[PDB]
Amino acid sequence: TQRIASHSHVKGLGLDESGLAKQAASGLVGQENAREACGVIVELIKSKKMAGRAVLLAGPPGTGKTALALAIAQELGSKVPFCPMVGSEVYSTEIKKTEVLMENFRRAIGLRIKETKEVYEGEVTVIIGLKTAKGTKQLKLDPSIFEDVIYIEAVKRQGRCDTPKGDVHKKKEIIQDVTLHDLDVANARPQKTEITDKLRGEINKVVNKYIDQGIAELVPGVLFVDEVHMLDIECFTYLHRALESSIAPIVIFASNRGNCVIRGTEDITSPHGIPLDLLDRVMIIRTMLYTPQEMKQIIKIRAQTEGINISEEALNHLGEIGTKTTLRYSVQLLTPANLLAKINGKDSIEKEHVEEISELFYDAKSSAKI
Amino acid sequence: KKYEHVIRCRLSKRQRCLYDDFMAILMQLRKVCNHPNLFDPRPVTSPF
Amino acid sequence: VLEQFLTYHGHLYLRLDGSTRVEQRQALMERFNADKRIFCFILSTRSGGVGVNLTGADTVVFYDSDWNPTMDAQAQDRCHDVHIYRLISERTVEENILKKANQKRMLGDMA
Repeated sequence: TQRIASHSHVKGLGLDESGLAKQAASGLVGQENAREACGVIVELIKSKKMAGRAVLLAGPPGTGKTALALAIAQELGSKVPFCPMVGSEVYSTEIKKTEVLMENFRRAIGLRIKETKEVYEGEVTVIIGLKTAKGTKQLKLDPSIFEDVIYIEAVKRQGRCDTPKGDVHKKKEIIQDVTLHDLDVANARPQKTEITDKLRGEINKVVNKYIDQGIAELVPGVLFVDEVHMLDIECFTYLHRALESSIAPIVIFASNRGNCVIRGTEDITSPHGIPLDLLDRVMIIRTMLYTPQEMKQIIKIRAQTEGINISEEALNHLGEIGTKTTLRYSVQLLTPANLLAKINGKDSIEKEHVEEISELFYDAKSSAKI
Repeated sequence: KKYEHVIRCRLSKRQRCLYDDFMAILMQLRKVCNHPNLFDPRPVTSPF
Repeated sequence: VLEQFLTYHGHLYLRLDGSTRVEQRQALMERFNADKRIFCFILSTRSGGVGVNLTGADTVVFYDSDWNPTMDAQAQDRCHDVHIYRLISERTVEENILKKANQKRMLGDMA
């Protein structure tokens, strides 16, 4: 059991079959409007018909939009690809600024490829006779390969020791999932900046030739983009052409601050750090405000999930200290109080334990008052 | 004088996942219950 | 499967199966005297009960259910120090399989 996972209390979205959003379901209790908004988004992803749409998330810091994106990614499973990215990851020194947002739309889209291959399980003898438990067959061998099984696609030695049954020629169906940016890197690097005429022209045509008939299967992905309110205006310029395309998969944006100044012009202000030409092209989703009853409920659910059973007085103290200063402080008061209970020998956590831990550790507003 | 020794063994997690995957030729079901010979527990050597 | 397992321990063994030729079986059976670094000998249920085998073999360990009446009775007749070890799975269906096998062996011995 790997205890490190931060936002953990998620089984899914908790949406019922009748479209109603159940409150006490799947751990994430609350945010009914966000779940009813994402119930259309998950159908848009599952239908695989319309693509190239932007969903912007907004609200106070700490509403659980990362847990909502994780709930969407766990509803989709391992079949639909999910590519997370923040706004600071696109910046580099040797890699240009317009290279990461170009390659995100290629790493998001996946392709299922089923290939039939052969394996020669010959033992010992350029003419190499492959000896099996059925018979010996000679094959014309290339002058390139000089130095048990081999690799016959387009040379593993040994494998046994007596001084490996089976036929000479075999077949097997390998079923894999390859992203388009892996295809681009393999094109660039035989046995980084992608030139446009290959990345858009030839790769799409050969993927159409694979889909062209039966073989592969195209699966779109989900691109999660956080820290959009501090992104450069040139990345916004490339993003305007990225949304104006038919080959782009679904992208979910996340904004944090209320109003900002766009990096690149450094004079004009804008709500949520996004100019009007890009803010017109997104789907605005707004989160709600927390209540102390749901606050105590989600702290109790997180504590019962991780490892800790808490009595009523310490739950009231956690609810009060979350109402006053910080919810994440009430999240972080769980494990040192459990450690203090393990040192003192108590099986549970009383009011005195969380009182002493709140006396030791400080807050953010309390540090601002000092 | 000779005697017999009875030693009982236990199962594992992947085997119980396989037993859950069965009920999810009756002679082929009896071979996997001893050792997983039909299915492949190995991520086998596949040329990419 | 057993040849895929037992060759990664630093030991060398042989084969006694039902697919080799008769002269190959004779050439293998003439080469079991004074073996070097060999402690395990592999037989079978149908091609292993052909006739005269090695007399110095001990520590009989069984692996699977034979699904046939009067199978280990021949092993007890050939062995009679030899300790008998069997693989029994817990909380499975194979307990009733071993009970039915013991009932078939008792009905074969009492016949």
